[PDB]
Amino acid sequence: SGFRKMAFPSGKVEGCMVQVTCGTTTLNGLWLDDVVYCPRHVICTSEDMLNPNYEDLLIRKSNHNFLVQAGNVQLRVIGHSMQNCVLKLKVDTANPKTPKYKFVRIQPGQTFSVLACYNGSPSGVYQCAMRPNFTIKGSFLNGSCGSVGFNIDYDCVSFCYMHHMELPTGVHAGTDLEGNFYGPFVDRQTAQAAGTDTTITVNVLAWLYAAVINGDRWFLNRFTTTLNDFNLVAMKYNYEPLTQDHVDILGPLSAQTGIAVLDMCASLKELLQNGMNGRTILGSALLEDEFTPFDVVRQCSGVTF
Amino acid sequence: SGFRKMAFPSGKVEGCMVQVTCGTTTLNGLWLDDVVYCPRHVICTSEDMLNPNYEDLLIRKSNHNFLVQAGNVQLRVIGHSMQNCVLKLKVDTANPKTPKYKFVRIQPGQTFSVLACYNGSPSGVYQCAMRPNFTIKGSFLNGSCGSVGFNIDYDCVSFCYMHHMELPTGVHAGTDLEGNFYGPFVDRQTAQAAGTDTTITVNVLAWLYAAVINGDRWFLNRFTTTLNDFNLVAMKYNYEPLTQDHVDILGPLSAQTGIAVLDMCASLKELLQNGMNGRTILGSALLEDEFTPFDVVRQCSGVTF
Ligand SMILES: O=C(Nc1cncc2ccccc12)[C@@H]1CCNc2ccc(Cl)cc21
Ligand SMILES: O=C(Nc1cncc2ccccc12)[C@@H]1CCNc2ccc(Cl)cc21
Ligand SMILES: [Cl-]
Repeated sequence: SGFRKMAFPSGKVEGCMVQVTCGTTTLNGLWLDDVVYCPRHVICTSEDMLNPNYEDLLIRKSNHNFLVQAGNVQLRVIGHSMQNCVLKLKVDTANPKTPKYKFVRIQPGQTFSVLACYNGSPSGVYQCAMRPNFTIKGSFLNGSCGSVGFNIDYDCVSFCYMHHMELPTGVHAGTDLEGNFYGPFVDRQTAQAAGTDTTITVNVLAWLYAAVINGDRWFLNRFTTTLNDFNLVAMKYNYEPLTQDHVDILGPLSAQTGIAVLDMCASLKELLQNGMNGRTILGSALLEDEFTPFDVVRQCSGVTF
Repeated sequence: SGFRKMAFPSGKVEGCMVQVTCGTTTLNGLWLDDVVYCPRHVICTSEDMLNPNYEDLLIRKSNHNFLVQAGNVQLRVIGHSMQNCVLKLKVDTANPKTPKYKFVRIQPGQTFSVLACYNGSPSGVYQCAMRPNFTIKGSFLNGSCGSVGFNIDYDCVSFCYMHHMELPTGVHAGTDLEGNFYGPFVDRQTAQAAGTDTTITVNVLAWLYAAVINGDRWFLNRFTTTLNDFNLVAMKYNYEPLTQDHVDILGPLSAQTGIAVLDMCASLKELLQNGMNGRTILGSALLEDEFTPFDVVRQCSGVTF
């Protein structure tokens, strides 16, 4: 019993975190095989960030301008190139701790673990969701750039996020490991803002199934709804539309609890229209949307890595 | 910016998790140097658990009755002893991945990371607090016994908890790494229940200071309180008494924000009376009590917004 915001074990990623320094800027890098990946803004001064020409700034740097420190060992940079908003530093040593890995680009609503790092040293691990507005509500301070997000699918680390920036509302923006930003953000110190966010409906439903599995049933009711009527309600409350794919994905949880997906939708509709009336669900007074259906099944079945 | 329930990176502990089997019972063990620590109830069947005589059950076991598996390698047990509710299995191989570590017994209110494991394989990491009633609200399924709780301030792992059991309310009980239970619990299937739990007041105050550091002040008021009047009110909401030690511990956060501890106590008193009136504090509609003053200082910026 119990249901916690749980991150994947971070050990496989901790063994890849390094410190990258270019001039006065120090941030984190991800060392996989003989390449260290880091935000390309490591080459910029604060003034360069106002309007950077990354190709021009990079051509002025040599391999020795990049200092890469892995623990108490200085790695030798033997090559450098840029791929979108990521800088790839070829080093003369393959990381002996490189796990089985892939680079995957995730969709909004998908969750991942973040290993927050400073000076190439992991400081903490937490679970995030890619918001529908493509930001993450992370917890990052200055020096955290280059920290990565990941999932583990069997014994393979799927890296999905690299941290680049904090927006004025305190939320975060980053790229996949191919350097493509999530969201309409640019790696420039210019006016940028998170768009209006919405709630990840399929995740709220998954979490309501987790609450039922854990014995919290007060919100269940005799009613059902159609997908069309439920989506009218979802639109009204700034909830993401629920698709037939989401309904299909919730099938296993629906079968385990005996509550049809549209029956759980009728509970959610009632919660949106009336609130919780002083009650909580899994210790929360808000509807939680940062657990996917897969996270719920995984946590309630004890999948190991 | 941001404020998340953050766990320590789990890698140093993942490299210590092993599977311990005695007969038909299998659970997790913690392999540090040449010793594997695990709950002594690994020697019990379900029938033995009503009134087990552990000395009598253990004297009937030899070293080769304990099977310890570390990855795909079977370790050889060369000695065994019981210390309180923990079984210590001496093995013929020192764990090459043994981090710098210590065993620390914590007090209620302290937080720690839990690396939930099954069959010696880590499944997830989450943050917990030792409740005032000496239970933890974990997320554990059958097979999770032997999973451990820890903190990693600096490069030293301080192991503070080993999981033994789940109480009827779905909360969890365990021991320190010397096998002494937290609370009045015993490793026996006898009628046991968690006592009435209370809110960890010093942690709620620490979290309100985190909210102020992160730029929110809506909940502050023009009032102060005496420590005794604060306690008289807080106890009516099932909050733990706030002691002068707690006031002293909140000194650094009080100095950074410029809000006196008793001034923050008055804000907490008002929040208990009014609720949040549709507002949230650090993304929560409830007062959070699983961040200590130390956790807030570690996670938050040293500069108030
Ligand atoms: O956002 C950035 N870094 C940070 C990242 N995360 C949390 C931070 C907290 C506090 C201060 C900085 C933080 C940097 C510096 C500001 N200008 C800027 C512009 C574009 C890009 Cl790609 C990066 C940046
Ligand atoms: O509590 C125990 N195990 C578990 C531990 N954690 C989460 C569980 C979830 C679901 C089922 C079991 C779980 C065991 C078995 C039950 N009786 C018992 C009595 C005393 C002792 Cl020390 C251990 C136990
Ligand atoms: Cl303590």
